[PDB]
Amino acid sequence: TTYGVCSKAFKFLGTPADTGHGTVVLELQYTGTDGPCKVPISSVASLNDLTPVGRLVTVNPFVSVATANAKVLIELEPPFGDSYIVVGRGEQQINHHWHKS
Repeated sequence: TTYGVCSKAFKFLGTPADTGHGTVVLELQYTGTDGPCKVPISSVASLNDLTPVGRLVTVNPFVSVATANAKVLIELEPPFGDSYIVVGRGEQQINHHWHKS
């Protein structure tokens, strides 16, 4: 079964990979152990507005294990221009800027 959302922070591993299409692959490590849980990630315009503006290719992100420092790969399609890839929330939410040419 799958609980709710992952209550712990994730770390950015490597740099967001550009697929060539118009997406990016994220190499995420989870510091948590509460998983299975859902990854609170979304492609938003800016840090000030969490209103989703991009879309996931690997929809409904999952951290399927209950051991720490696991690892997840999640493909994402940001919006053209300047966007912020957000993972987590609160003093936990990590942040990464991206630019689509």
